[PDB]
Amino acid sequence: IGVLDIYGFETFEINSFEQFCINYANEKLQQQFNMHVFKLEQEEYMKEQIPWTLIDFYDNQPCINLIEAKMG
Amino acid sequence: ETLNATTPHYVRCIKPNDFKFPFTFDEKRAVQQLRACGVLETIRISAAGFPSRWTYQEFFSRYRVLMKQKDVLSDRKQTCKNVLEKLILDKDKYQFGKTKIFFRAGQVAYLEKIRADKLRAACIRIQKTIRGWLMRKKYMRMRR
Amino acid sequence: ELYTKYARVWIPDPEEVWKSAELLKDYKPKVLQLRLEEGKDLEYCLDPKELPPLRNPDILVGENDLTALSYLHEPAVLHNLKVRFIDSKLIYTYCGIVLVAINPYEQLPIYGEDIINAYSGQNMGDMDPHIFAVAEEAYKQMARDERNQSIIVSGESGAGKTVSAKYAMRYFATVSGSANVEEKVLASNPIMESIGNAKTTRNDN
Amino acid sequence: FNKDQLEEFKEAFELFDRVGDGKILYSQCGDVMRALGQNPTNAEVLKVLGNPKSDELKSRRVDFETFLPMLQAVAKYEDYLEGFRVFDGNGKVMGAELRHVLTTLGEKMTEEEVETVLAGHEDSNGCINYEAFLKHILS
Repeated sequence: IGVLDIYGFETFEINSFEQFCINYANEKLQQQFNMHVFKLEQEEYMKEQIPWTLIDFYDNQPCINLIEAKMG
Repeated sequence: ETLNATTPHYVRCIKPNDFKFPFTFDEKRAVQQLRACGVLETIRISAAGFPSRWTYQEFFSRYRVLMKQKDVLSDRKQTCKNVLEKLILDKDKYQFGKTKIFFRAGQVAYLEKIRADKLRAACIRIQKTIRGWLMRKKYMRMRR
Repeated sequence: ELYTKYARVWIPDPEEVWKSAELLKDYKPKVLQLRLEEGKDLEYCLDPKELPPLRNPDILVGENDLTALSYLHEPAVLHNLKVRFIDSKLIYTYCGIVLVAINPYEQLPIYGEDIINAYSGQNMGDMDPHIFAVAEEAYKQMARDERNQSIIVSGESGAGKTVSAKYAMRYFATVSGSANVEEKVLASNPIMESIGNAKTTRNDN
Repeated sequence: FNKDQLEEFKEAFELFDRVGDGKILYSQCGDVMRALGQNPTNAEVLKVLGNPKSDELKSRRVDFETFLPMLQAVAKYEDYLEGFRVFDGNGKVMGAELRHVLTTLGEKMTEEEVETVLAGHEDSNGCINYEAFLKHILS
């Protein structure tokens, strides 16, 4: 069982390569969190006989692709 | 890769005041920390969906103040399906689960407000009736 | 519509990020007659378009879970956290599956041993929120199924992430039946602080 | 109102006249309306009075002739029963809950009025037969 101490999203009057890397890491963690919450809620909706196609999923992949993809 | 192997559980930490005071809550600093922890955006994402869930008996208990005795029925689940389907017009707002009702944001506040209005007006009517009846008796006492 | 006399709304204020108001006359489709606590009366512009955040009823206010609130917005969250923290001294709160932990600088009793045995066994909703409830939800999922479990903690380093981890590990140690992981890890903490921590404009250490 | 009713009401009015000048206060207008068989809300009383200010409500005096049109305007069961079943539908009402709601919601009354009307009507559990209590307060 593994307990992660990390830093959160960070903004200053001046932002710099350090803040840019911290924010890209936080964007990745937030993507994992959003996918996990969306999975758990899909399982709860299928459990409760609701149409699961209703639940709306919100995806920061366009930002991650902006930062990290080729010609990012 | 290390996290994807594993099922997560989350904690967020927020720093309530800038100066280490024991319980002072500074709403500016706490707002900044709640944005920096993505809690506010998580709450935005949730508010789009069905955030609020009620078990049919607990709903039935709370809104028996609204419910009429003719509506009460031998199946509470069907009773609440009927009463709710009347009370909130647009079915898009809500869904019926097996054991829980789901509501979009605000709908439980809507039910609570119509409950407070109805209960207030009924209380006004009974209160004015009792005040009149007692003071009318004091009128008859002064006549006697 | 939902706007009536004897209804409450949140108004923006630069000194405290939101201020409570009461509506003195019912709205009908460009200005509202707004009561306050800061004087009795005020006249408040609507903006070209916007209506203020409408305030949740007080059965839902102060609930152990922010998603019990019927309106969800920054004012309701900020108020509900403030009332739990200031009035009841309940530092822990829930939002979806997240546990929000608000750091008191004052020390509390609540970490004491017995509560570990009180939380243990209890399903996550059956008890009021506390860090032991997440520590159990991990330990229980580890015992129930093959998978490892992870706990992920975020915030400016003063906020007390290390204290949360320390108490999670005390929960594990006390339920599991021990030796001397905890003392060694907390002995390591000054080294990893000394070689990995830094001083930043917004924050020391 | 017929001549006889107006005469009986004027006599009653003078019985409620505690100063001898043949007049009542604005604040007494509601008292006279309820004493004469009307059951107006506080809002209706203030509306027919013209939303008077505190000072004139407590010290400005009006004779019967100006009060009368207001009494007329005020003058011109199943809902009451359902309203009572709201606060229960087994024909009972908690005494504690009815007391709390009557002293804390709506047009709040004093505890003494509620004690006076409720005296002898609650049992050991603190339950009121509300159909009988309703007939009693409407009689």
